[PDB]
Amino acid sequence: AGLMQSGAVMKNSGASVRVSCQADGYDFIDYVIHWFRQRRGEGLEWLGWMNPSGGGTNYPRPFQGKVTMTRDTSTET
Amino acid sequence: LWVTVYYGVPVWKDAETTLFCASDAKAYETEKHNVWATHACVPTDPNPQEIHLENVTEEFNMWKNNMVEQMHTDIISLWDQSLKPCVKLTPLCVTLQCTNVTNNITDDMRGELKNCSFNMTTELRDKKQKVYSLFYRLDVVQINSNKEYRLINCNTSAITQACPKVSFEPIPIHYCAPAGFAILKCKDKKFNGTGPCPSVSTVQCTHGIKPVVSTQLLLNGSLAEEEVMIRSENITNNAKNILVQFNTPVQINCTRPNNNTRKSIRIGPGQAFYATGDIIGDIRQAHCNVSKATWNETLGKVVKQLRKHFGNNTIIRFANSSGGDLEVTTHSFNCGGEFFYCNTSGLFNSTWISNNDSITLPCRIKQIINMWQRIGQAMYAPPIQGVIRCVSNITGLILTRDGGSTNSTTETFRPGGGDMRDNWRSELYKYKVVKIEPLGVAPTRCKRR
Amino acid sequence: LWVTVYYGVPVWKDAETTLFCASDAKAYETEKHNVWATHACVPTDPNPQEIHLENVTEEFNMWKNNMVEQMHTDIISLWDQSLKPCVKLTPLCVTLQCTNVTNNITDDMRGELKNCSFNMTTELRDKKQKVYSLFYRLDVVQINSNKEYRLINCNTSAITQACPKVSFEPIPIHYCAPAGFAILKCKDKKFNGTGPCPSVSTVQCTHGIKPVVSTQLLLNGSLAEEEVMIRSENITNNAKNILVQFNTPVQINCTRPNNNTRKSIRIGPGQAFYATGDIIGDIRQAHCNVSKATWNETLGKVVKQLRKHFGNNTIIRFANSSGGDLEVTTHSFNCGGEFFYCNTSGLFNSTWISNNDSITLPCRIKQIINMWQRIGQAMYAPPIQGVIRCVSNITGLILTRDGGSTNSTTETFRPGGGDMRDNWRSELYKYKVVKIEPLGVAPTRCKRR
Amino acid sequence: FLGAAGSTMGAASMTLTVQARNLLSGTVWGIKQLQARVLAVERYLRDQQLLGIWGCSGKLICCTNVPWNSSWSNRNLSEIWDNMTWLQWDKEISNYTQIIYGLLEESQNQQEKNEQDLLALD
Amino acid sequence: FLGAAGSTMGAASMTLTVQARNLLSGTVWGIKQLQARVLAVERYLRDQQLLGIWGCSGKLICCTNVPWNSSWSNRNLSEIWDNMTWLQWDKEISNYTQIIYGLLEESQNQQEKNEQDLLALD
Amino acid sequence: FLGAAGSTMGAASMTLTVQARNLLSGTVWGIKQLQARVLAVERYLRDQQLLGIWGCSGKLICCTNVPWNSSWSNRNLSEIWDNMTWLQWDKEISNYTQIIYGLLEESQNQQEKNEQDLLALD
Ligand SMILES: *[C@@H]1O[C@H](CO)[C@@H](O[C@@H]2O[C@H](CO)[C@@H](O[C@@H]3O[C@H](CO[C@H]4O[C@H](CO)[C@@H](O)[C@H](O[C@H]5O[C@H](CO)[C@@H](O)[C@H](O)[C@@H]5O[C@H]5O[C@H](CO)[C@@H](O)[C@H](O)[C@@H]5O)[C@@H]4O)[C@@H](O)[C@H](O[C@H]4O[C@H](CO)[C@@H](O)[C@H](O)[C@@H]4O)[C@@H]3O)[C@H](O)[C@H]2NC(C)=O)[C@H](O)[C@H]1NC(C)=O
Ligand SMILES: *[C@@H]1O[C@H](CO)[C@@H](O[C@@H]2O[C@H](CO)[C@@H](O[C@@H]3O[C@H](CO[C@H]4O[C@H](CO)[C@@H](O)[C@H](O[C@H]5O[C@H](CO)[C@@H](O)[C@H](O)[C@@H]5O[C@H]5O[C@H](CO)[C@@H](O)[C@H](O)[C@@H]5O)[C@@H]4O)[C@@H](O)[C@H](O[C@H]4O[C@H](CO)[C@@H](O)[C@H](O)[C@@H]4O)[C@@H]3O)[C@H](O)[C@H]2NC(C)=O)[C@H](O)[C@H]1NC(C)=O
Ligand SMILES: *[C@@H]1O[C@H](CO)[C@@H](O[C@@H]2O[C@H](CO)[C@@H](O[C@@H]3O[C@H](CO)[C@@H](O)[C@H](O)[C@@H]3O)[C@H](O)[C@H]2NC(C)=O)[C@H](O)[C@H]1NC(C)=O
Ligand SMILES: *[C@@H]1O[C@H](CO)[C@@H](O[C@@H]2O[C@H](CO)[C@@H](O[C@@H]3O[C@H](CO)[C@@H](O)[C@H](O)[C@@H]3O)[C@H](O)[C@H]2NC(C)=O)[C@H](O)[C@H]1NC(C)=O
Ligand SMILES: *[C@@H]1O[C@H](CO)[C@@H](O[C@@H]2O[C@H](CO)[C@@H](O[C@@H]3O[C@H](CO)[C@@H](O)[C@H](O)[C@@H]3O)[C@H](O)[C@H]2NC(C)=O)[C@H](O)[C@H]1NC(C)=O
Ligand SMILES: *[C@@H]1O[C@H](CO)[C@@H](O[C@@H]2O[C@H](CO)[C@@H](O[C@@H]3O[C@H](CO)[C@@H](O)[C@H](O)[C@@H]3O)[C@H](O)[C@H]2NC(C)=O)[C@H](O)[C@H]1NC(C)=O
Ligand SMILES: *[C@@H]1O[C@H](CO)[C@@H](O[C@@H]2O[C@H](CO)[C@@H](O[C@@H]3O[C@H](CO)[C@@H](O)[C@H](O)[C@@H]3O)[C@H](O)[C@H]2NC(C)=O)[C@H](O)[C@H]1NC(C)=O
Ligand SMILES: *[C@@H]1O[C@H](CO)[C@@H](O[C@@H]2O[C@H](CO)[C@@H](O[C@@H]3O[C@H](CO)[C@@H](O)[C@H](O)[C@@H]3O)[C@H](O)[C@H]2NC(C)=O)[C@H](O)[C@H]1NC(C)=O
Ligand SMILES: *[C@@H]1O[C@H](CO)[C@@H](O[C@@H]2O[C@H](CO)[C@@H](O)[C@H](O)[C@H]2NC(C)=O)[C@H](O)[C@H]1NC(C)=O
Ligand SMILES: *[C@@H]1O[C@H](CO)[C@@H](O[C@@H]2O[C@H](CO)[C@@H](O)[C@H](O)[C@H]2NC(C)=O)[C@H](O)[C@H]1NC(C)=O
Ligand SMILES: *[C@@H]1O[C@H](CO)[C@@H](O[C@@H]2O[C@H](CO)[C@@H](O)[C@H](O)[C@H]2NC(C)=O)[C@H](O)[C@H]1NC(C)=O
Ligand SMILES: *[C@@H]1O[C@H](CO)[C@@H](O[C@@H]2O[C@H](CO)[C@@H](O)[C@H](O)[C@H]2NC(C)=O)[C@H](O)[C@H]1NC(C)=O
Ligand SMILES: *[C@@H]1O[C@H](CO)[C@@H](O[C@@H]2O[C@H](CO)[C@@H](O)[C@H](O)[C@H]2NC(C)=O)[C@H](O)[C@H]1NC(C)=O
Ligand SMILES: *[C@@H]1O[C@H](CO)[C@@H](O[C@@H]2O[C@H](CO)[C@@H](O)[C@H](O)[C@H]2NC(C)=O)[C@H](O)[C@H]1NC(C)=O
Ligand SMILES: *[C@@H]1O[C@H](CO)[C@@H](O)[C@H](O)[C@H]1NC(C)=O
Ligand SMILES: *[C@@H]1O[C@H](CO)[C@@H](O)[C@H](O)[C@H]1NC(C)=O
Ligand SMILES: *[C@@H]1O[C@H](CO)[C@@H](O)[C@H](O)[C@H]1NC(C)=O
Ligand SMILES: *[C@@H]1O[C@H](CO)[C@@H](O)[C@H](O)[C@H]1NC(C)=O
Ligand SMILES: *[C@@H]1O[C@H](CO)[C@@H](O)[C@H](O)[C@H]1NC(C)=O
Repeated sequence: AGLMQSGAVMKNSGASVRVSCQADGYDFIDYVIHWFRQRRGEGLEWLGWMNPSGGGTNYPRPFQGKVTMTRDTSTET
Repeated sequence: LWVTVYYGVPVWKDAETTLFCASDAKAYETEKHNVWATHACVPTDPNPQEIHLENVTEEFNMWKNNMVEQMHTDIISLWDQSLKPCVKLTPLCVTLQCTNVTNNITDDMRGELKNCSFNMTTELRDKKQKVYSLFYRLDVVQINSNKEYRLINCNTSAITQACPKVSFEPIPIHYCAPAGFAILKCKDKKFNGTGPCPSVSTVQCTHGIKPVVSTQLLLNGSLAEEEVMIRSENITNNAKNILVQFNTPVQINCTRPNNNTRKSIRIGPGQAFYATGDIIGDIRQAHCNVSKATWNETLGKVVKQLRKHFGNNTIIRFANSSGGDLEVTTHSFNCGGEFFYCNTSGLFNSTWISNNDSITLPCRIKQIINMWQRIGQAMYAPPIQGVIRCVSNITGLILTRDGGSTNSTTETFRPGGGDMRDNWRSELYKYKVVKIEPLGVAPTRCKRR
Repeated sequence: LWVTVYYGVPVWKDAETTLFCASDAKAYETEKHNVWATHACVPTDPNPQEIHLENVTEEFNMWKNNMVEQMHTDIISLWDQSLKPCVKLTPLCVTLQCTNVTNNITDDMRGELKNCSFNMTTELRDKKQKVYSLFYRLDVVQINSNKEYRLINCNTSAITQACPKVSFEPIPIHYCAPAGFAILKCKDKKFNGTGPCPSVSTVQCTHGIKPVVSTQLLLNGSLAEEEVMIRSENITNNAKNILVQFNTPVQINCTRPNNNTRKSIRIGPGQAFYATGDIIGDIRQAHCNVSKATWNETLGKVVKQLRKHFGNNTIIRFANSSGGDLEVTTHSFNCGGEFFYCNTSGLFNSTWISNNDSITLPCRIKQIINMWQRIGQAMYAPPIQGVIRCVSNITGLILTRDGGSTNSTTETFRPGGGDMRDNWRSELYKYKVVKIEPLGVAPTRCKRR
Repeated sequence: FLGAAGSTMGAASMTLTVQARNLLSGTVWGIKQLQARVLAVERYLRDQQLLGIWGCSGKLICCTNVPWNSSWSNRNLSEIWDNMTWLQWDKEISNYTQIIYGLLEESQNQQEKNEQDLLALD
Repeated sequence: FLGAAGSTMGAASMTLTVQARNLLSGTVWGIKQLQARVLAVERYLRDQQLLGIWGCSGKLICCTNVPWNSSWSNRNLSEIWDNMTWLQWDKEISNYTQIIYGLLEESQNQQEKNEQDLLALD
Repeated sequence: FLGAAGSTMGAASMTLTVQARNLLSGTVWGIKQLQARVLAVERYLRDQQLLGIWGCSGKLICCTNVPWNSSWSNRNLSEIWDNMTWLQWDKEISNYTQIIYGLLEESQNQQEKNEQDLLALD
């Protein structure tokens, strides 16, 4: 089962990008998602979470507006 | 010492059973066929039948509870029911030559509503039916030409039209248990949802409860009493939504302020459609008004009632939502049949320290829901002619704590929600189901023949 | 002598009641919503609860039995259930511009599969939808032009598409009775289905049983033990099909050996179709392999186990079927969702007297069933990408005796079947339902006050 | 549980305690086992009723103020508790159960409790 | 009704009469309260059965021909009717209820009613 | 069966044995007679419960340690078993049934079985 992270990718200063977590093996709607980051030799960091139900989230203070995490219930993604 | 048993003893334990409603009598008479959905719901014990309990304390857990999920499965069951025989809508996923508006109603109501035109099944099978109707912007979607749109649902989920005879009025329901099962009823006013509650009664026919349908804002609910109350399964867990109950009723007046007109379209036989017609006179957006200073003082007593957990001096701040579906990002709810989504943005741009008109926030109306993520079926909210006005009390709120990783520096909140079950927990906080066993045996120097 | 009654006495008689399943616990956890169909089936007594019986003999009749037909009505009931909410297919009885194949796959797989192309409802109502899909030869039919075909069902019976979330895996089910009713359990290994059985236990929760679905060949079933067993209601009646149970498991490996691809066609809203795409790489026919010499020796021990009825020296011969529908003329069955029909012709062209690779017989796949003659509805067997492989044990067989009117000259057999109920009798052979009455009165010189 | 119905009646008499133990032991397709449990309860209660309307009701065993009938298969005392079994008896008894019941339920307690009233007064 | 489970056992003993009063007190979504009432009846009857198979059956209170066991929490006479409550007892008792039942339902009436037969004859 | 409710009470007293005989006597549209049989059982059991919680339980007839009340329609001994019928009585009695029940179910066995305990000890 598990989850599908898209492959690594390069972009550019400024700019913007989108990343995919595909879910297989259970209830997309139940349960909740979080995201995390490890920089160049760094203690891991929390990014944010989404309940895939209504869609409610919570972005930590220093990353609000920076990040935009979402879901698609039908694609279960 | 011998043994001797006793039938009727005071002993029970943690169990959860099936339970039944109770909808009293004066609801029973209103002629016009069927009501809410309580078809065979049996009326209420007209006397308060409760028994105070002496020197007993046991532990309520408002999240480990069950009758909340009982009522949840119940209401999605009767949701399915309600519409099950109602009119289908399969000939609406059709192309839609549309446009905007023609009346002096400001950009405040610019377009948004749409004047679509399209063919349709007649009563018969052969003839088509060139027709036209008016729709809120969120019911339609572009497709790559003049103005042909699609309904939002037609790539996801079929849709049925509610029988117009249904009315969306929450009615006080008395959930009542069977015997062998009792409801322990907590009777202090300071019970943060978890733990043992000393002040208790025993009850079977819980009070009349309206299953109010709203996000972020909790409507017509129960009061708290002295010191407004707040509850979390473990608030340090920010992700645990926070549910709050007021000791103070918040006045709220909502209004969809346009005089509509209805179209009994004939997609017959039998199945008749109900469309929007053109509107009477001016056009203005639905919205709601609330008493400014009462709002002020309630959020006062709140922010007073929180720093206890977060240090008598901490930085508080509120904000508009973290971005969700229209149900969670706004105050979604129903009034008088149709469905509002209120931009609750205006009531949180604030920061709180330590110890004049009235507020008009606007709401936009939508007619296409598939609620409880129950997609596969959508409900067409039929139109209502005339205008709509709505008196309501606000009694609680669903909120989200920001996780500002510091120590106890700055903590900020927003109206949470999404999971509807809390609007039930918020009146289920005060009940526990117990299975009694009337048997209990004791040793004693007593002989038989 | 007076009279005196007794409550709990050991007396019962021939009765048949309603009974309930039992599906144990480790089946209960696999997350993903619903299983087989056991939604409320209650788990199994985790201990073998049985009682051997002393000096009791009474008569089992495996054909006069009932719980077989109980399970039969049960399974067609849940068959109806299973698909009841699943996706309809009414826009498929449509003309079908088709053709054959384009890949180096021999005449062994020549055409047979078809590459049809046709219009379709969109998500919306207006637009058509030019599309194309691939089908087994037996799903389609000519009509008097290039290559326009029809689905087989469209002149007989509508069709629904199974919800893909369903899986066709037989799971051991424990049929369990109520009280007052007992199951007498025969415990010799030599019980030709009829007559009294001395070696018996009493039981309520019968063993876990998989309702394997196959014709001629009996799969994953129960073993016999020492001397393979055979049963007929009266075999002299040739028309009485003969059911045989093995003491020996027959290895069988089936394979549909092509890597498919699936199409979530959008005939929306909601209702999404699932079509065949083009195939990965080479194409080869489904088939099955079986260990030659084990087959040899099992049919040995059989032909040894039959002439007892037909003289220690009689002419035996087997053959391919007497011509029936594809279900009975071949080894019909399911593996991994999709549905095989195996040309069991190859395993019977033999003649038996008195006292090396491995066998590869091919099977062709069909997706359109209406099984149990339950026409009026058909099931679309949806596709599966990748390849399919299937380990199975063969444990019994359904056969037909030729009526060669002589005296006991030559008698010849073929794989019978058709009536599915035998695959149940073949594990129902060992049970009888008895209604106990706990009451029994006797004369005796005892007085009351 | 129903241990040895083939053991004779006098042997079997030792315990009548487990056959009366598991005899209760604590959506369509879901309607059915409800329909089954309910008549299991009715059978139990039909029993307890036929029981209480007899002087019995006192569970399991109960002596009675009516004797035997010759014709009802004249036999012997050791021929049945030592040489017979339960169904073995009731298959024979099938031919007379009805008026047996009829006479118990009438000619007993009705007389017996009325006579009792005639002494439950003084 | 369940008035004061926190009152001690000797106080609570005064009436055992209302907890046994309202314990019965006289379409889908309509199937459910049927499914509930039915097992309320079964629980009542499981009770009455466990009761009658004991020498009890005589409602509410019933003395019995088996005494105590030391190890089963040796305590005192005034420490429980004057200082304890009901669940307070049965939470302790949870650890031994089973063989208690087992010995009642067997070693009692079965012996007791057979001995009774041994005198209900002469 | 309900033979002659118009025969007087003393005549009717002779048999109370058949009205208690057929009183149990052994898909939608199929759900209904289930819903009916079930409350027939509940009515029977409500009866047997109201019965057992009285000193009665002993079926059919049962003398009791509470007498009469003057005001409850003072009448005579021959005026009712020889000149009245059953409903004829209970239509009058409709006005007092409740506290009748209330006093039986309390002031009787509760006192009576506790006093019995007070002698079931020595
Ligand atoms: C939620 O909150 C929002 C925001 O506050 C509310 O929106 C308000 O909505 C109301 C009605 O929906 C609007 O009322 C209209 O006001 C206009 C303008 O009136 C002004 O100018 C005149 C002179 O030009 C003044 O005399 C007016 O003074 C009014 O108020 C004072 C008190 O402040 C009062 O003493 C005056 O007499 C006068 O009131 C009325 O007096 C007599 C009777 O007493 C009456 O005959 C007269 O018509 C006055 O209305 C004011 O400063 C006014 O022209 C409108 O009336 C006309 O047009 C409409 C449309 O055709 C007709 O229906 C009507 O009969 C008149 O012909 C309205 O009265 C208001 O402007 C608006 N905004 C604000 C800031 O209040 C929502 O209503 C709230 N909703 C809910 C559910 O809570
Ligand atoms: C049911 O029963 C039927 C009938 O028996 C089975 O059908 C068989 O199916 C298999 C696979 O599905 C077929 O296998 C293929 O064989 C070909 C031809 O191989 C021959 O020629 C070469 C030289 O040209 C010989 O060296 C081969 O010898 C093989 O077998 C011997 C033992 O007999 C072994 O010692 C050899 O090493 C060799 O085996 C393999 O060796 C190495 C690893 O050990 C491996 O790298 C090599 O590729 C050999 O396969 C033999 O005489 C062969 O070319 C095929 O391989 C290639 O093509 C496929 C297709 O692209 C690729 O997937 C694969 O990787 C290779 O590139 C296959 O191996 C077999 O011919 C066929 N028929 C018979 C009679 O066996 C079913 O499979 C059975 N199914 C079930 C469910 O039971
Ligand atoms: C929404 O759009 C519909 C289009 O289907 C509008 O209906 C049509 O509106 C036009 C004007 O916009 C009408 O035209 C005029 O009609 C009158 C009377 O027939 C005639 O005297 C004029 O010469 C001109 O042709 C048209 O009749 C009307 N048709 C129908 C069936 O309603 C509708 O007015 C729009 N509504 C809003 C609120 O924008
Ligand atoms: C919370 O309680 C208030 C108080 O009743 C509710 O206000 C009520 O709103 C409904 C419509 O949503 C009104 O119903 C309609 O009333 C009019 C006239 O009364 C009648 O013409 C209609 O046929 C319909 O019955 C209702 O009257 C009104 N209450 C009162 C006292 O007038 C409010 O709806 C409740 N909250 C929510 C979310 O519904
Ligand atoms: C929550 O509050 C924040 C800020 O308090 C709102 O942020 C704002 O987001 C909107 C939409 O993303 C931005 O709007 C843009 O404005 C231009 C010019 O008016 C308009 O032409 C564009 O079409 C676009 O809508 C806006 O710049 C941005 N910042 C501010 C200060 O408004 C956010 O919309 C609020 N969200 C909710 C759900 O309440
Ligand atoms: C089954 O039949 C369908 C027909 O609907 C085949 O799809 C079509 O197959 C043809 C070739 O047989 C494709 O033509 C070529 O397309 C490519 C890419 O567009 C182009 O470069 C060539 O010039 C030529 O036009 C056609 O595109 C293709 N269309 C679709 C929508 O698939 C399908 O290949 C057949 N499959 C098998 C296994 O036979
Ligand atoms: C008779 O019993 C055998 C033994 O289990 C059955 O073989 C089984 O076949 C099924 C498919 O029909 C396999 O299920 C699938 O398994 C794979 C990997 O195990 C998994 O990826 C799939 O999601 C699915 O669960 C099953 O694994 C396989 N048994 C074993 C032990 O691997 C056979 O199906 C039975 N007979 C019949 C007629 O079904
Ligand atoms: C059972 O076995 C018999 C014989 O053992 C099979 O009989 C044969 O039937 C087929 C079809 O009726 C005949 O086939 C013809 O063959 C020609 C040339 O190969 C072909 O071009 C025709 O299209 C036709 O199919 C065949 O002559 C006939 N005899 C033999 C010896 O094969 C029968 O098919 C088997 N049936 C089953 C259900 O196993
Ligand atoms: C409603 O149906 C009419 C036909 O009665 C449509 O009018 C046709 O529109 C198509 C657009 O593709 C033109 O090609 C035809 O020439 C039109 N006239 C005809 C067929 O007489 C009209 O577009 C439809 N409106 C919808 C679907 O919204
Ligand atoms: C909304 O529009 C309708 C239709 O124009 C109004 O209905 C009329 O109302 C007036 C005044 O109440 C009556 O005299 C007419 O007889 C009504 N006619 C019809 C066909 O309904 C309605 O009144 C408007 N809304 C309000 C609040 O006045
Ligand atoms: C919400 O509506 C109620 C009723 O329409 C308003 O209450 C009235 O308030 C006015 C003054 O604002 C008083 O003169 C009335 O006597 C009140 N009547 C009732 C029934 O309450 C309330 O003020 C409104 N609040 C807002 C924010 O619009
Ligand atoms: C799918 O629909 C197309 C039309 O979009 C069909 O193409 C037409 O086929 C008919 C055959 O009778 C011709 O007379 C027309 O000239 C064709 N072109 C058009 C209408 O533009 C096509 O045959 C359909 N394919 C099916 C039903 O398999
Ligand atoms: C059947 O075909 C599919 C599609 O080509 C194969 O799927 C790929 O498998 C390879 C190897 O396992 C992976 O590296 C790819 O990421 C897969 N892609 C997709 C889209 O599924 C599949 O593997 C083939 N069957 C087998 C048995 O290999
Ligand atoms: C059916 O499949 C099984 C398993 O794939 C085969 O059994 C294997 O047989 C080979 C030799 O034939 C052994 O080396 C393996 O150790 C066996 N493994 C298992 C798990 O059984 C069996 O031979 C196959 N039979 C046929 C007729 O194809
Ligand atoms: C006993 O049965 C015989 C049958 O031979 C019958 O004549 C007799 O009347 C029966 N006894 C009584 C008391 O009825
Ligand atoms: C039965 O008992 C009688 C005496 O009452 C005796 O004569 C006869 O032999 C006995 N027979 C059997 C089979 O017990
Ligand atoms: C009482 O419990 C003790 C446990 O210490 C056990 O040894 C003893 O056997 C029990 N009494 C009886 C009569 O079994
Ligand atoms: C219990 O009673 C014993 C005598 O049997 C006495 O020694 C002891 O102090 C008492 N303790 C309590 C707690 O009652
Ligand atoms: C009998 O009824 C009378 C009514 O006149 C009442 O006064 C009296 O108290 C009743 N008897 C008892 C014992 O309560």
